[PDB]
Amino acid sequence: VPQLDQVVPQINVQVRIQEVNERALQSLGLNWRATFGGFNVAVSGGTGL
Amino acid sequence: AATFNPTQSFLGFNIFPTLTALETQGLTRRVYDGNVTMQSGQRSLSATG
Repeated sequence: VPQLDQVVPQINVQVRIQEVNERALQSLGLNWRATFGGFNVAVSGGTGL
Repeated sequence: AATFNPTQSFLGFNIFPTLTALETQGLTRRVYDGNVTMQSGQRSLSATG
């Protein structure tokens, strides 16, 4: 009995959960259309020449 | 796909060309680095809800 009735420790546990997220985007595009004699040229990003 | 018409006759030569060209590139990366701290004879946990 004296051993099963002793004081046991009391504790405080701290847990920290961190989460950080970062993003970065960069677009750039030229999209033209030239018309000289007889010719018709169109340059884009989706379709090419 | 060539045809001939013996009843009519075009004037001169016409060529009516059309060009198309496309190029593309891509590159996807995805990386993970995970740590876990544990013990030697560690057992699983049965919570599972």
